[PDB]
Amino acid sequence: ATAMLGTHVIWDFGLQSSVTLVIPWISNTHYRAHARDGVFDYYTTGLV
Amino acid sequence: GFPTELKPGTNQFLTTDDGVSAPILPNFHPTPCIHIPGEVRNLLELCQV
Amino acid sequence: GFPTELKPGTNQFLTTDDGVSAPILPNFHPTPCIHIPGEVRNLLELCQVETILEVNNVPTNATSLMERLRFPVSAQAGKGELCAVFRADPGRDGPWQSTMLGQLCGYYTQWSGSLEVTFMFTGSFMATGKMLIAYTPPGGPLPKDRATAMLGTHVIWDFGLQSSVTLVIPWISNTHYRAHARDGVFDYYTTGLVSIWYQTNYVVPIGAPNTAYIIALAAAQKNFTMKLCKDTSHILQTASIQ
Amino acid sequence: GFPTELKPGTNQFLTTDDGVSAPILPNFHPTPCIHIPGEVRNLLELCQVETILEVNNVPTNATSLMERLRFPVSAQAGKGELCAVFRADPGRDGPWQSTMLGQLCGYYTQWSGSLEVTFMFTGSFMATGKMLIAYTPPGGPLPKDRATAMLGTHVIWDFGLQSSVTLVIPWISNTHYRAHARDGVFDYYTTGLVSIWYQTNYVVPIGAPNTAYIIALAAAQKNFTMKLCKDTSHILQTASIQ
Amino acid sequence: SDRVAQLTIGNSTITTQEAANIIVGYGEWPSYCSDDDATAVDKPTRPDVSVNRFYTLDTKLWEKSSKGWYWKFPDVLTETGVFGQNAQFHYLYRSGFCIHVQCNASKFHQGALLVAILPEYVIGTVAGGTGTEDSHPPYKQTQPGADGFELQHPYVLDAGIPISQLTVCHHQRINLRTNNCATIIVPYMNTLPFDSALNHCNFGLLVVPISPLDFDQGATPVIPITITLAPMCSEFAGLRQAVTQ
Amino acid sequence: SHENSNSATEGSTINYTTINYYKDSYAATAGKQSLKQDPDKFANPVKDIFTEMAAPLK
Amino acid sequence: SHENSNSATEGSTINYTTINYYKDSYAATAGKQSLKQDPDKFANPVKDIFTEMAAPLK
Amino acid sequence: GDRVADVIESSIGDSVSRALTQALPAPTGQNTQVSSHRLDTGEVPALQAAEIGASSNTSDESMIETRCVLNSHSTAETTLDSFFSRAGLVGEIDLPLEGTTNPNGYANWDIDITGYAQMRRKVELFTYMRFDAEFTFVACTPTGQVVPQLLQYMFVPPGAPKPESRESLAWQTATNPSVFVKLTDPPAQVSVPFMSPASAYQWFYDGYPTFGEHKQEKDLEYGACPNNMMGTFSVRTVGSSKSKYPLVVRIYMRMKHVRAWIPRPMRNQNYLFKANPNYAGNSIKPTGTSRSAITTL
Amino acid sequence: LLQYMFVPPGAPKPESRESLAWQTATNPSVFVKLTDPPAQVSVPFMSPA
Amino acid sequence: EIGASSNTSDESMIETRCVLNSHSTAETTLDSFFSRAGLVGEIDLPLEGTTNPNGYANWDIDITGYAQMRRKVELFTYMRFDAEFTFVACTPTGQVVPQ
Ligand SMILES: CCCCCCCCCCCCC/C=C/[C@H](O)[C@H](N)CO
Ligand SMILES: CCCCCCCCCCCCC/C=C/[C@H](O)[C@H](N)CO
Repeated sequence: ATAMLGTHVIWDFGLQSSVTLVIPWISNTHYRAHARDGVFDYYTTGLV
Repeated sequence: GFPTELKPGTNQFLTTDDGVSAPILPNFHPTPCIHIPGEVRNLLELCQV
Repeated sequence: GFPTELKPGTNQFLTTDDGVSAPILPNFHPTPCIHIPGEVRNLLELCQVETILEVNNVPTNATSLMERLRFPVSAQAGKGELCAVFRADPGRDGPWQSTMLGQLCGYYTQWSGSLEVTFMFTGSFMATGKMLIAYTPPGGPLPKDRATAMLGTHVIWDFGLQSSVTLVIPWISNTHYRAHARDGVFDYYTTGLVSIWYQTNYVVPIGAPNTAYIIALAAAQKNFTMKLCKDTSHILQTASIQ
Repeated sequence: GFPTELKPGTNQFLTTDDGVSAPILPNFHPTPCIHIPGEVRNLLELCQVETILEVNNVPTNATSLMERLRFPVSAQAGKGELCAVFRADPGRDGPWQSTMLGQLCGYYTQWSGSLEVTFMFTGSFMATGKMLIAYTPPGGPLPKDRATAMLGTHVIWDFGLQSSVTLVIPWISNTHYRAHARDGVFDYYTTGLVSIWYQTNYVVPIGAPNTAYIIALAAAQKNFTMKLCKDTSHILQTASIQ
Repeated sequence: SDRVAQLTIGNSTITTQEAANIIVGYGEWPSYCSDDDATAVDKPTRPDVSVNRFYTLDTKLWEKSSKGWYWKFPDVLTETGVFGQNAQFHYLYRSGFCIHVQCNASKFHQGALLVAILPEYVIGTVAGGTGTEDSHPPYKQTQPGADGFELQHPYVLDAGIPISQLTVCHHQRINLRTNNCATIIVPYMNTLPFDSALNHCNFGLLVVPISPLDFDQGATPVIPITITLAPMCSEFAGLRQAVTQ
Repeated sequence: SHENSNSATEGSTINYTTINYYKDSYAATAGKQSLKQDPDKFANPVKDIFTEMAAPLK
Repeated sequence: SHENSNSATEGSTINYTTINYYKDSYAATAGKQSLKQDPDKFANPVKDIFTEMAAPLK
Repeated sequence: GDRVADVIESSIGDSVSRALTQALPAPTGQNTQVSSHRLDTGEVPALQAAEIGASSNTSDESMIETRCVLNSHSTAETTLDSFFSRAGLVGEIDLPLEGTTNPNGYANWDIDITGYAQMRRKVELFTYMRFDAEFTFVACTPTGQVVPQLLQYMFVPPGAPKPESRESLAWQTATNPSVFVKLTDPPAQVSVPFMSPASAYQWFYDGYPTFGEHKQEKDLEYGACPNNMMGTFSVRTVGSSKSKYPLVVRIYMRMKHVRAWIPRPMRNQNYLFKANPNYAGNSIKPTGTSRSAITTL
Repeated sequence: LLQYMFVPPGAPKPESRESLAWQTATNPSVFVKLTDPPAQVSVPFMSPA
Repeated sequence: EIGASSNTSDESMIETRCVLNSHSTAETTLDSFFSRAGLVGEIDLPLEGTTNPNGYANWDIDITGYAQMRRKVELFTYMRFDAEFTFVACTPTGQVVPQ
């Protein structure tokens, strides 16, 4: 109930057996660098 | 208040008086009639048999 | 003083007389109407929606009143057996009493047009079967075998991808309109019977359950017409409300 | 003898029935009318004049009944305090009862359109100050702080050369018309609250007095509309006149 | 070309391959109120993509001896997201809905469901059993929240009206033989152009198992039912402080 | 209808639509008044009319 | 007939033929409604309309 | 103006109701075309899906071999005006001489048409209604006798002070509409317009009219819609001293210019209270009737 | 005072005088006294045939 | 202090929406406010008493005898109207006698 508030896709199994969650480019900057621990958490993309 | 005046013959019930009466069933269409043979249109048609 | 003459029908109160009456509020403009969805313009629009037909009206107690909507099918000995039967009168105390057509033709005396009964199979996907749904015009009693009931109007229904068949009951009548039938002299307006016979069987593989269920849904056609509005019959009321 | 038929509604006396009646004076020409100034043509013309709103309806006795027209302001500790609050229902027993809108909407059941409350400062010239006049749509109770009451519709009013501000109460409603609210189930037609908070303070120099006063004047807008004329509610009468 | 469908609105997406069809409530799409129907004089706010998105409410447990559940709308969305935070601050409220109920099973399970939309579903109690006391339903039964409430007597829908005529309103059937989801688009049904979103619940969703569940020993015994709904063309008017009820 | 014209309205800008069955016009019904308002008489009875966009005392 | 137009129908596609003897239109008779039906609203409220000659789910 | 591209090519602010249906004139029933035998493949008009939710579109010609019938059955009986314009009893007011119910020659009746079960079941078929009315007040003794007595009916709108007694000063009806009838005449008949603040009446209103913490004392306000509380009906024997004839007033309402919205199931159980859909908890009666088995009649 | 009631075929007949079928919600009823002209209605062709 | 009222439109104070208002003002006119008959006088004719024991009573014409009609007509100063009087006669117990 908490995780439903982001961007989500409900996927049913059946004949077709593949879904495509495109992660949108939600960013304040035009480019983002590679994130790691410390000050570089500013370039974090999120969770899936 | 339209001016009127009740003349006699009022509140009588004549058994042969032809007049408009109050219908009880609104917007009621009856059963349609079909061609039944032997339709009389007068009672002078039963005199000549 | 205009000459006039009071003819009879004077100082009566007819409950259905349409006439101009005296308004109480002068120069009164009401609240303007807005677009509310679902505007009916006739009561023949509620006739053409399907509603659940209580074919299995055997149980009585309050803890099992939900069982009166569907009737069971199972595996037989393969002799062309009988599943269920019910009358086709929408103005009689029976299965048609709990539809939208059985309560809106309780407020009318005569009806016309074709009925239709849409069934639905609620079994497994790997279980198939065939049913014979025969309609008997009146005069013919309850048949004793599927070979006797085949002579009326019948529809053979196979289970598969689509899971609903529509037996439209034809308007087989001598009169233009027919009234509500009941016991006595009013058996002249009887519509007939609808019986459901096992055509082949109910075949089921290993792992899938034994007993399935069928739900019957009844509706009306586009040539349905009612007449002679009356008071409803299949309801009562206790005395001393509150 | 014209054929006729008396339908019901006959020999009744409806007090609001508009009809031709029998004149008593034949060929009578009345006194001709002259140009008298102040001809009303509607009762929405008396709605749009401002009248004194009894916000400070605390005193009771007859020697201090003149104090119920204005409410005092003074110097505070500068914490954003509360000055006065009143409901915005013109059909309720309260401050709106002594206006031209509270007596002409006592003779009607429903009303519509925007209200407006024009204040006026009657203090010194060398004394300034700012007030926050917040209007709360219904559901929200009496706020406990100016930070909570700022979220509604509010108007910040500075004192200076011009000495009157006009908080027009917007017509925030779900219905087209609303009736007169009172205790019980009829809280559904409540309009809200109007509260007056000290924005900054009331600043005053040496020689000028401490306590000033504000006079509230309420009116109606050009989209005001009333309906369903009734008998007035907020008055009584003793028995045995003379 | 008809079995598979996709619902994209906002930043959410529902994809299903065993769908039947997307019913439309009373042939009317949800829309915004015109200038003729409007009563208020303030400009209504309208968040475009931040409230028109799917909210997965709760997971139920369709057991063998189930009776039914009901959810009152829009009571279920007063604590979730920006929609649950706009209906607490605002006074007027206007929105359609788009309800999608998932219920899956294998090809060895059997059963059916009735997904109904009943406008102004007024809960009535049993009046003390015999019908003497003028009892009234409590607040935890009238507006149950996002967790629903189990029906005690589902034949009369706990309101005096029989279940067999429920399909005159909006209905789709979750039959575990052919389909697995029921999608209903509901317009805004009220006599007023706007309405309060804290006391008046417009319609009530009813999910009742008509045909019961059945399976043999060896399949998994729990079958869940999940409700997923998205407001459409939401509008709000009239600001005040945050009040909960 | 040929009748007398002696009602309590005659000589005004308001035009009525009434019914009458007598020879005098004060026995007629009330009828439908014309809807003409004048808010500028009791609400803004000032000599120089100021715009709402401008402060009056400058 | 010059009267007020304030009945509970005004602003609809249904045209009446009624009689009225007063100045307000809510005191008139019921009259003859126009016969316009709409079965496609409660019976076939689906988005894509399928032909009766074809099976819907293929 | 506008310069962004996600607003000038957007659909925010669609006000018109995009309808999928279109009402066609249908004065009579639909005819039947001639159909022959058909033994083709693929084209099946008898197999549907009830899981879709829509009903059956099977014509009669696509199931049997039909005959051409020019049907001329009129559907002018099932309309809304031909179903509701029949006056039914909606209330009864008692005026006895020596008793405890109304011993002071007056009685106040709140306006609601949900007091008698026969009119209530018809109007609760729909959810929203919008109608005028024609009230009718038939007054008589409890033994049916007509006595020469004068009576005053008074319509009290919501807000006006109710009369405390028979000699009260609210009976002077300066703005309230009143009807003065005797009993030796035809019964009174008025015409009440659509008097609601909303755009339509509603007999089912799910929710509360007030705000605040709804606890066990304030639970009886549930379902009380204040768009329907139309006031109070009051009667009295027009005079100063005590009368000597007992009275019974009966009220008959018929609706005209009826528009109805959003149909719903009709009730099958017994009614128990006014404006309260309660039922008997132990005595749940099924809609139809029972038989012995399903295989036989 | 007297009440005439036309009960169509099917509707429940009144068991007694105080029965709840006399409330005539859809049945056409005529309310007359005896000190007036007699009642007069107009019944259409009400047959299924 | 000028004496005139407020001319503030609703649009010049908040952000408004376009509303096509169609509320009729045909209820608040003078004919739709005063054409409701109210009780203006009552005349007594008793048998044995001191008020009017001779079978006649004289009543001076004034509509200021009862408080409910008086408060409406004293809203204005000058009025100019026709009238429709109505005389409802009955016994003090409400009974109608052939007199
Ligand atoms: C002399 C005046 C006669 C009295 C006229 C009364 C007018 C009131 C209008 C009647 C319309 C029916 C009101 C319907 C409301 C229902 O009772 C509520 N929704 C349920 O309690
Ligand atoms: C058979 C004739 C019936 C009697 C008709 C009386 C006609 C008199 C005209 C009534 C108009 C109201 C008179 C108003 C005057 C007020 O009482 C005084 N200004 C205050 O005492």
